[PDB]
Amino acid sequence: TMEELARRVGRAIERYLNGEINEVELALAVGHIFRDYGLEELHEIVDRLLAGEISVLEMLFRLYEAAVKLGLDDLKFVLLKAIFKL
Amino acid sequence: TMEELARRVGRAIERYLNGEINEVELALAVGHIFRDYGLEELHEIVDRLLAGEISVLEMLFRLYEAAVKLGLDDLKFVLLKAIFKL
Amino acid sequence: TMEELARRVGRAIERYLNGEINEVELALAVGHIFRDYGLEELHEIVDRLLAGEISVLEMLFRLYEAAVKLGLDDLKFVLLKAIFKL
Ligand SMILES: [Zn+2]
Ligand SMILES: [Zn+2]
Ligand SMILES: [Zn+2]
Repeated sequence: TMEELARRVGRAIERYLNGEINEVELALAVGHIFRDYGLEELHEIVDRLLAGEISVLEMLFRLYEAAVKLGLDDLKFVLLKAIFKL
Repeated sequence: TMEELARRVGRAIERYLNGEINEVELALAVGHIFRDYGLEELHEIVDRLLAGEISVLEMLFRLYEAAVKLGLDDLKFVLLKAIFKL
Repeated sequence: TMEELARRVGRAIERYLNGEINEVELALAVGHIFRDYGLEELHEIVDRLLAGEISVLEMLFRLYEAAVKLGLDDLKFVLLKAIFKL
């Protein structure tokens, strides 16, 4: 469900923010999570992060905009809390 | 082939045990290997490891239980040896 | 487009050579890039790197041969520069 998606993305971002995983690990993990649920635009945003064209804050902003366009309410709160933590 | 799958999974786990790769790298690599061979339940178990809901030992235990119902004998030996190393 | 593919592969190899990512991260990233563009032989070569049967130089060599067979010209230049940087 979309609750487990939000929980997993929030957990991955939490491990990134505590220093347990680095930027490439975060990119790979979050892109895999997004691909496993069928959301490809978010996967493209994480692909842009993985390449290096954007940073974590930019990726979070574009992910929040895409979630707004997709109506993923549980993921919007996770992304906003992550944005304010950075 | 199933022997090559067992060889690659064993090599990845041996890399993790020595200290060459960490938990996230091992999760991503083993999930990729399992997805490349069409074993989806094993992929879900490695996904739970990547999320953070289980550890390496628990993942090995559930992987062995799932490989028992699949008839992957070489993978069973690989997982048993990896379990006893831990 | 094949220009974006070559750009991303060159960028990933450049991060590897600068030392900001390691061998497993490079393998995962380059395999993901190759799979996202529908090139499977390149993906198999990167998979062989991921397991540990070949190193980065050998992978770059076989990737160059595969790109010669596929007629991808920008990838050839990227791989040649990466080979000579090693
Ligand atoms: Zn991708
Ligand atoms: Zn998965
Ligand atoms: Zn693969």
